[PDB]
Amino acid sequence: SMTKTSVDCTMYICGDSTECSNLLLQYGSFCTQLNRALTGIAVEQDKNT
Amino acid sequence: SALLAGTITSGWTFGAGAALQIPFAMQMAYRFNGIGVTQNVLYENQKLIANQFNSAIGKIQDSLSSTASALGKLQDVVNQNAQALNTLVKQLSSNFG
Amino acid sequence: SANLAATKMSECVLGQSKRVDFCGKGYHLMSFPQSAPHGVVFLHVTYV
Amino acid sequence: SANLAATKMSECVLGQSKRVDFCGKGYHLMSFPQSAPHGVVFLHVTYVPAQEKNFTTAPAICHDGKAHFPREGVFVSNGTHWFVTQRNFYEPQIITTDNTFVSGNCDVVIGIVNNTVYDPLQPELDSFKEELDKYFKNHTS
Amino acid sequence: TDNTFVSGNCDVVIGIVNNTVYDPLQPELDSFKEELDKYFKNHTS
Amino acid sequence: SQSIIAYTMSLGVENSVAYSNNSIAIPTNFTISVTTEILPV
Amino acid sequence: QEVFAQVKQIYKTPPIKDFGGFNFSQILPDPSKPSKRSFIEDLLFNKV
Repeated sequence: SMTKTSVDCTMYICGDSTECSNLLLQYGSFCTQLNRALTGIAVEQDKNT
Repeated sequence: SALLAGTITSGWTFGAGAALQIPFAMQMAYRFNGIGVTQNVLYENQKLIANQFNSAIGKIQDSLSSTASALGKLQDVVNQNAQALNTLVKQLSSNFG
Repeated sequence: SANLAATKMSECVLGQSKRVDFCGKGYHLMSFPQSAPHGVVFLHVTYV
Repeated sequence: SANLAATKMSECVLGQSKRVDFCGKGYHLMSFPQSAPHGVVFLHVTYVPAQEKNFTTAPAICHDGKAHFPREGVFVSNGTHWFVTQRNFYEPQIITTDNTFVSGNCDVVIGIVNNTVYDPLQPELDSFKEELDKYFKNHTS
Repeated sequence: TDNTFVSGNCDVVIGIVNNTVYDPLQPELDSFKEELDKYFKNHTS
Repeated sequence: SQSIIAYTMSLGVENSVAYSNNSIAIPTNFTISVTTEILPV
Repeated sequence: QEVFAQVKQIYKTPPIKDFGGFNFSQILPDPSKPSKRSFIEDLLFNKV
């Protein structure tokens, strides 16, 4: 198994700002797809153990 | 059905060459000799093994009918395709800036 | 998964594999394939 | 593919793999590797049967009241006498005590047939009895 | 005899050599043969 | 007088193997075959 | 192709079935159905 990592899409791009978050919503599901992918990795790394 | 009909009749013969007709009662005698069990156990317990195998297949039919989550391994493949196809379509509505 | 299913199709179904925890729990005897959507289902007969 | 090639290089070439459809169709014997651009070519020697013939089989042989099972091979018959041969090839042999083993009785196994189990000790003692008879005739003569 | 088995003949084997296969049943019958031949000497007495 | 024809996929020769309690088949002959397996490295 | 079809020869089930007391009718296909499937494959298709 490898190190389990989870990345928050909102806080990584920009922190403590609501202006950039409105510009991030225009880019669609990029946050959803990148979060489910890293979440699935953390589950598969637990299945390996 | 082709692999099942051959395994029931020809057993392990048709895989490595031409199909050889063998009675299925004698095929398990060789399969027990492969795991270290004398074939004398089969011929004496054949009536008992008949109740063990036929009841085990019935438990599989009951497990698949009562529990529908055992096939979730294939349902994930459909779900991964559904989530992938739906997401690619929903991106058309996003402004992308 | 297909290469793993193809290996178990030849060794577990067609022949008899002595590998441990390959054809399933127990001493393997015979394997019965079954058609399933986007996959295949193996019925493993073992000696426990 | 490299891990699969290294596995076939180990099992098929160096040793002998009993895996089915691994070293190629048929019973594997020996594998000859050959260098190829951006890869490798494996030449496998396999054992496949050719001609087949239908035989009559029985699960056991009933002789003295106890069943007899083959140690190696199966029971075959051409319609006259019951023979013992391997599954991979036909080599007819007479049913003996060294080729079988006594277990159970004749009332358990379904399909058991009656036949005579050859005992090699009987003719050896019969020839030993006739050998002493020749000496007995020499003392009387 | 117990360690080997009789198959074919000597002409079909390439490189076969001649030797004497020890018969494990030979001395067992010869050990009794010496005692059974003593009865043959008693028949003449 | 040849053209492109369309037809249903055939799965190969259909052969029904005889099955019986006392019936058995043993090979009386064999053939040593050499095959080729190609894998990239 | 590497999984489902191992051999190019089709095998058929004999009409007279004596297996020694075993019932394979669950894994064998049912010709009376409009689509060819076994009793186990009938459940595998409905649960997906």
